[PDB]
Amino acid sequence: AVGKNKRLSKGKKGQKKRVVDPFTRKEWFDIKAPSTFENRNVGKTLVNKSTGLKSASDALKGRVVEVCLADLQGSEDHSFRKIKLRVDEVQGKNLLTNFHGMDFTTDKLRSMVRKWQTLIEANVTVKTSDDYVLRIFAIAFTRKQANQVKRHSYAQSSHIRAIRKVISEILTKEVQGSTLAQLTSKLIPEVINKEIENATKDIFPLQNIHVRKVKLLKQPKFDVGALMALHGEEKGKKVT
Amino acid sequence: SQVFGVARIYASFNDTFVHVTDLSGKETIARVTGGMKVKADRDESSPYAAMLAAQDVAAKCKEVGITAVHVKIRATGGTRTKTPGPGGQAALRALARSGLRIGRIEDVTPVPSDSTRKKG
Amino acid sequence: LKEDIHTHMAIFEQREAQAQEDVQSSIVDEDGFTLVVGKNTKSLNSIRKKILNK
Amino acid sequence: KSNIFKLQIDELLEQVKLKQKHVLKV
Amino acid sequence: RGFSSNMSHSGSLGGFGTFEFTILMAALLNGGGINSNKILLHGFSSYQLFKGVIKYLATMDLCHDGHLQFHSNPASKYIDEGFQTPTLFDKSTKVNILTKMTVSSYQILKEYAGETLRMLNNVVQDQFSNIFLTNISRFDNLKYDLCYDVQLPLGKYNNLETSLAATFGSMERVKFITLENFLAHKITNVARYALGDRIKYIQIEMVGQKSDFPITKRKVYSNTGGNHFNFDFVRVKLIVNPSECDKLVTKGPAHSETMSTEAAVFKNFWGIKSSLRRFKDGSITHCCVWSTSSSEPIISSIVNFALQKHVSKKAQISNETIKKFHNFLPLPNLPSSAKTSVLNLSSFFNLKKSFDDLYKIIFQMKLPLSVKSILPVGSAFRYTSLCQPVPFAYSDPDFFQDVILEFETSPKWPDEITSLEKAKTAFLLKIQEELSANSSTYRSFFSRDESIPYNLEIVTLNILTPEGYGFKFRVLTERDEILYLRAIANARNELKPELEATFLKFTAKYLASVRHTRTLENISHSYQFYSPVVRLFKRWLDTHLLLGHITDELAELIAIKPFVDPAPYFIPGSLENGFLKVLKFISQWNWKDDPLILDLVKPEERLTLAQYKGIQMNFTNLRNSDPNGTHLQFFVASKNDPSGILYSSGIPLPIATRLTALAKVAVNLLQTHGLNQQTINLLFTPGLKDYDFVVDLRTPIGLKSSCGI
RNA sequence: AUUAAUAGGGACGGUCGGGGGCAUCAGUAUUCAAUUGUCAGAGGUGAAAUUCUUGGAUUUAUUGAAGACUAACUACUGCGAAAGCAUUUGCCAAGGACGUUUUCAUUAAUCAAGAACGAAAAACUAUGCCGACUAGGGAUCGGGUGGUGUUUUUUUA
Repeated sequence: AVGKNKRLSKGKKGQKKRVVDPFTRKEWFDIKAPSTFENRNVGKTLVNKSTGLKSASDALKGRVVEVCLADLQGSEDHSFRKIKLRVDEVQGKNLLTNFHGMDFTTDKLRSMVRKWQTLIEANVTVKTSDDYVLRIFAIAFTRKQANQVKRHSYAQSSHIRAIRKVISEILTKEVQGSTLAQLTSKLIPEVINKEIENATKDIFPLQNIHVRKVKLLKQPKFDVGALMALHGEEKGKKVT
Repeated sequence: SQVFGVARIYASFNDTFVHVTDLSGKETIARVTGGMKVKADRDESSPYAAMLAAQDVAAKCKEVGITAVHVKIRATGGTRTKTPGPGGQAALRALARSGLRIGRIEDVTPVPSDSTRKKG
Repeated sequence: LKEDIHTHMAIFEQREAQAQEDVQSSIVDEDGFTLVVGKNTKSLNSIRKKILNK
Repeated sequence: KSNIFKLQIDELLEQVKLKQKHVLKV
Repeated sequence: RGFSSNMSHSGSLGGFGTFEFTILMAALLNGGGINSNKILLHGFSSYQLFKGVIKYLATMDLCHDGHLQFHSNPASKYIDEGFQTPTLFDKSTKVNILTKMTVSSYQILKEYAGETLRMLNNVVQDQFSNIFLTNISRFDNLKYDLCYDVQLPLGKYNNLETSLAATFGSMERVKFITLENFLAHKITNVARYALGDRIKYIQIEMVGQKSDFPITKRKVYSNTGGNHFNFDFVRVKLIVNPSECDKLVTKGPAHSETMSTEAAVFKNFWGIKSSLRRFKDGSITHCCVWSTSSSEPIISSIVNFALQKHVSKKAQISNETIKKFHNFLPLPNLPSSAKTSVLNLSSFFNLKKSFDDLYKIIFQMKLPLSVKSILPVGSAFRYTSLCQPVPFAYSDPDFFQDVILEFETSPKWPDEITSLEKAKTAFLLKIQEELSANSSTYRSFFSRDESIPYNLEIVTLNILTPEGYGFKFRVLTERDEILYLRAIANARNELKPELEATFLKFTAKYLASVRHTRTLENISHSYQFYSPVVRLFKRWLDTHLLLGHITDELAELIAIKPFVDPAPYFIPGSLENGFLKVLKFISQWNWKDDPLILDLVKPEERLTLAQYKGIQMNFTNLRNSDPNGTHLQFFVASKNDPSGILYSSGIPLPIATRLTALAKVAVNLLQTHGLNQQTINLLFTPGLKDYDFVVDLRTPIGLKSSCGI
């Protein structure tokens, strides 16, 4: 209801005098990423009150941010991946985030899906050594050889079920043998999917293999010493 | 040097929500609707309304201090249509001509894995 | 160190080429037998060892 | 816990148990 | 637990005897529910009754939160209002049962009761001996963490009037009948306020108090230590919070516009140490800042200042034990090192940072095989190198930390052991060539790895980073494990035990080490004091000349044992307490008949009963193999290694009996003499006797300078 | 005291399938709710209205529940007696084909009656000579045999 023909509703009866100036009252906090990444610095975020030091801290503990792995990791191909970073400590105009999840992007999924070949999907729920509970989803499409003449390359479901069980074994042994930084550093340069390919080449040669998605489900009791250790307390300055 | 804010642009066939947001995705900075920027009501999804809306919320963003934009553009999704709207195209172009440096572009539409529509 | 490594690899691959060559060059016993041999085995010694174990 | 606990407390009470001759002396 | 009906308010542990226990358990028989419910019954077992009573008295606060009431002549009921003091109330006699009960002492028994029920609700292990078969109450510095000697040359009444800053008038005398009770109460309150967050529990000791007096005198007459009162001096005993020990700021109330009442209290109490700081994040608070130092802790500094300020100007504060221990820790050659605390890991983090830089420059090099992983496994990487990592310090025997380089999988490896190793060296050569050609600030050379028996081709690449650090690189495949098992197969029975021992050594160096590193680091960040404790323990072993035949990992696990198994004691938060708990555990340990089961777990994934029984079966089997333990002394095992012989193998029974003897000597010395500089120095002295020969060697150069200490 | 039908059963063997049963596990959306932002409109349409909104709708964010369905891969197809069947891992039985120098020896083919199984707003421009019937031809799915090199890996699966 902007214009002069547009009738009144219950609508514009009791309004509010906008006077508060929210973008006067607000305040800017810088965030920062863990040490497993190259370009640690990213992002400034707002807090809906300044006048709560502890209230502001409550907002910034609540947050979840997410960012493109390219600019997080130097390589300026927007490498079709997302890192969700969760903020769980505050210290002095610096938020000390932590890893929260991961996803591909829907345009990359369309970029791999093809017609005359089947996809294989495994989705294993695991536990790290730090008692996080993960759900990892891994995708792989079958391929035709460097030799074929048949026009399509479908996998017989024995081969599919043996591949799905193999992917399950490699994922769960690797992530149970990780800790969460050790995982993250494994996940960054794509070494899991070479392990998958090299262990599944004896079945039915797959081409296009990925760790699609990672979902966090459980966290332990929070660990200040661990987190500040993962990033890597201070004198004031004597107002008189 | 640069500061990023994310710009969520719903672009239906009936309206167009330009919605700038801080990077975390919670604190909205300003959002402007083509419906509220047109005096009429059959125009309330048109590219003209979108150009006005985008220009105004660009003004508010430069006021706060935002300088560059990651744009996330959305259709209706769901069981209905899955293409952005006239407002989506026009809004993106208008922001870039307003002068914020467009950061990066993504199409985040809610696609059902499994649609809530019974067979028969 | 470079020289030791290079001559060692050359020698070892000479031996291993001989090993696969013998084990898959159609070994036939004296009175008409034939030794079955799988694909990708390489060591007639290893076949001897499997025999000895099981 | 119960069974071994009863055995252990039985041993303990037997070790610390007092002498009736001393009791009647006092 | 050292509890009887003795008068706790007089500055010693107690105020709770068996009479009090009987009264309260009778009250729980009477009732005690929040709906005035009967809790126990007349036909229970002792086990049931004891568990129920412990549950109630641990869960129910009786001082600050609520009180318990009943009628001795009827139903007991808990009322959720606290009287700021332990209050069990008979409404037929108006008696608090626990008037002799200091609230601090109540808190301490609350913690003990929680530990008691935790041990009881454990269903796996034998908790009876921890529950009842050890007196914790003997050693002060083992039971508590930081006790300080407090000298008060008081004198007579007028000397008290001019020296005691506290007023002693009629109201003090009527709410605290004796001067000593008043003094203890005041000292308790002032220490509690001046420390607050940094501690967990406090206790006061009137050293020199007695209860016996003849019929010849009106009262007890004393002249002990300047004063003429029923003590020699004061000892304060602290159970300290670990992660709050080194807080360089001590926050007070918030700076309001006017002067708030609590800020007035803080500023009157602190005064010269009170201040206003402006922080980083837009805050304005009152604080009393400190300084940190290696040899003495901030608790020591603050306790001296506060007690001197608010008690007397003649009082003296000491703990030569803790100051001596902190000096026995080595000091780095880093700037401002004495000011750097003992809970600051900056040298280790600098090491790790230069590793991360190297991780970049290797992991993205061009290679035959794509790099699967790079794993630091080093002692420094789990924070257990004795000397801290100093840049350009190549006198350290553990300077070159170890890092695995695992490649991908590929079946084109040779299936021969020597050729396998030579191909691995070829990989390292290619890496070294590329690294030299691209990364000129680094330096590199190669070395022969001779830690493994009967395996001579192993070459490791030592790389030197211009942050002044050194990493040695070894390679790992899957053909290593397959070949070693093949060798044990094609061994003959004369040689099979030797190949088994060699396989164990390979396992220790190449497969278990990564799990070892992961687990201990992830737990040390929770148990902050474990790293200094294990460095101190390493210093102790190197003084006692046993590090030559004791590896790192045995020492590490037996060091973490008291931390992960505090019960019946507590988690150590002070270096003296942890060190002496480890030595006490060694002395009590009977490895001829004791297994060792380690659950490297964050505080309260743990071991299942099946795993515990399986390792216990293995323990029984090795004891059946050799009850003498001649070929196997220690059985130390965990989830990362249930075999246990992996770390505990390869030691002489003379070495084990030497270590057990030194433990027993240390415990006897502590049982006999007492804690002072002479006994500490005597522990750190070696024996240098009892041998067959002693040969004394002097190197051409004193390596302290290049060692950087 | 017959032969063992490119007649029929039956056994065995390795498989094959989106056939069935109970159980399990997962997926985004949608609906409901809690919590968080920001500010006046949203929805829908030839155009609108009914409808929901300064106890903040739409919108954004973190989560929770709830019922359904099983996208893209999805056809030149697969299995089922027909109606029909689509994410995982089990379990319970059943089945076709192929292999076979196994076993029984005409145990058979088509069927009026009769019995089992058979969601059910529907349907609405399609349509092909058939037959007991001769050769083929290209791709396709399932099994089997030979030849052959590449992909593969080598005493433990």
